[PDB]
Amino acid sequence: SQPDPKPDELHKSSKFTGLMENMKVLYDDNHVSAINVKSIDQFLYFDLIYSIKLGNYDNVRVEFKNKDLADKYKDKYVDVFGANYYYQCYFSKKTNRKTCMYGGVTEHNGNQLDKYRSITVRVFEDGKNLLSFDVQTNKKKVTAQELDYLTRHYLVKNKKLYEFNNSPYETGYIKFIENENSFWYDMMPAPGDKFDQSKYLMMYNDNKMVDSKDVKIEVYLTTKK
Amino acid sequence: ENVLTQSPAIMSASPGETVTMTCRATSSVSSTYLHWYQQKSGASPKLWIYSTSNLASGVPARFSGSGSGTSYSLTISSVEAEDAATYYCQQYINYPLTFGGGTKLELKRADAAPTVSIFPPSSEQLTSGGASVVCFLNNFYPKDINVKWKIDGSERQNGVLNSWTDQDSKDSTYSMSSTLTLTKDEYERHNSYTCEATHKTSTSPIVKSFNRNEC
Amino acid sequence: DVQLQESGPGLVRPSQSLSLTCTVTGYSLTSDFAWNWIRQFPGNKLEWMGYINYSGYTNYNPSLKSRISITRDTSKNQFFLQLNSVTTEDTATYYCAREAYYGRAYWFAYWGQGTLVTVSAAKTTPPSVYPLAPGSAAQTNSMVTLGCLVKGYFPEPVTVTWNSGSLSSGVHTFPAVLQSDLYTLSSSVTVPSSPRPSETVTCNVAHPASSTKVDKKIVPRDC
Repeated sequence: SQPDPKPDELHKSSKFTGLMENMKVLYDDNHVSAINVKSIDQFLYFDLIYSIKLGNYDNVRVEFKNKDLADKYKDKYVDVFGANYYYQCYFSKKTNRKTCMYGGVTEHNGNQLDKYRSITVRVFEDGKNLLSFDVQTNKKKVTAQELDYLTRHYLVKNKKLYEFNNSPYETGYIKFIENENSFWYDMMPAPGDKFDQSKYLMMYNDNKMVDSKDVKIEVYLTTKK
Repeated sequence: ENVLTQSPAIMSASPGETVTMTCRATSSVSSTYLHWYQQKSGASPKLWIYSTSNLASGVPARFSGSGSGTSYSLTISSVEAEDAATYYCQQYINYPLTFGGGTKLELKRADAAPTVSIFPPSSEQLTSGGASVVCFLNNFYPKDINVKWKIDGSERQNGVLNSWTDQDSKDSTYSMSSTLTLTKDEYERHNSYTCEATHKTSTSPIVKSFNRNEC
Repeated sequence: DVQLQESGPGLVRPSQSLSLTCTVTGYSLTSDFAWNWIRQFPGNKLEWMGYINYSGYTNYNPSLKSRISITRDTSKNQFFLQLNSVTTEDTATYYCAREAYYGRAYWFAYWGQGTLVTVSAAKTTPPSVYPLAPGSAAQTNSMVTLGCLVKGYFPEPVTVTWNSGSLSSGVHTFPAVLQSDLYTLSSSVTVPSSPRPSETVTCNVAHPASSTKVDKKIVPRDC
């Protein structure tokens, strides 16, 4: 298990003097969804490129924490599911528009359901069971990235989580609990005058997985005094 | 793919001199993924610096590495003779993983004129046909020497094979060897044979008589 | 500690394959790191071939993906390389290396001795070995120069020493050179006049391809 965030102070949506659209748009409707595909190229050793087909791209570059992963997954029919940016995203092809991502790859064959587990989410503004709801995958081991995107693409779309200017909420995180192992992510931007999408999303780059069932979700919030 | 480019190929140095080689990448790496390997001749390479600046196990801190973007350097402060070698930068990240084409490092010394000899075809080769005359030009700084072949005096020649040794180890020096191969369908009927070299170390070309005077 | 052992047939014929082995020691092939084949050509340029990784996973230099196989026997703990449709532009020294890493930083820590591979259509040939004494220049200085010729073999390598390699002192071996499909190679030694023809001198050539042990005493020529 990874220890809670009080010795790991969070970010504050106000001590970010950038803009909040640079965040809400990563957890807005658009994303990289794809089923059963094999990397067709590789630019950097920790990368794979997928040709797959809304509006500004088509070839996806997936980035991992390791030189491995790229291996493993290079040439496997997989699913790809994560956030994705274009701003700070270049890469060459060898296959005589471009989007980028991190992690988000699970193996397709032998991971499907019928049958589509719903994971419940408990939201805690201030510290109070102030909302809930479920998200739904259709697969055995799911990427936390994938999970987190969902939980987010709800909150935003109903409880203003992300605005453009700053945030309603001071801090906020998303905890993931399996049986003997829990862990969290910080929903809040890097402190300063402007915010790095690639830096941020680079948290996933490890490709962390849960398991459709054994997993609950807890989203903790606070407000700006 | 991302070719890596080394300047210069070779570089002489006197022991104590401090020097620098370069590594120009296309594309452009971060300093972390930029390594140098050292290879002494007849041997595998070996890591020297990784992540550009970082020395490996038991390399004297005469060695250092600066570089960034697409320009990287390898520096040796006081340069001992045990430093003679070829050096290869190497980028990761890119796929394919790349090496630059060596910078060879040779030591400077005080000139030395050669130390030449010349030989007979030996009974064997003689009995087996062919007759081959050999010339040995040993230990002579700098790299450069000029071997010219004479028979019955004034006469060119085809049928000759040179091969230079790499800068020798103690003797920071050089040797070469030229070979005149030919047939008993000849050797027998000429008598006078010489090779003759021309180093800066002398004004008169160096010579070596030989007319039937050995088996 | 982690050593790396190459091996293979010293010579392949144009178009055959080229299976090579790396035998690992001191470290298990399956605990970590990649395991790479790198070959270096004449003129020294180093080309990466590709690695079988820590979990049996590959990645190849795309300049060859198609003719390239890197496989492993975890139970003899060694890895291998297969090379198709070899052409002479494949003559080279082959190293196998395992890596080390800090962060996103991967490099090659350990390397194998190497392993020459001539790619050629030439009659394997046993060398002709000759003795070389001077006319009689034991007249000039303290040391005199005598040598050993080894004309006409193939392929490389041959290996030589003097007095069964009991004298390096003042030897000088030369790269051989290529006589239309055969190699000829010279070597020098120089010892004081006094030693010789008293103290004994004897060259010992070796061409493994044609399984040729051969020693040669340079008995001096009185004429």
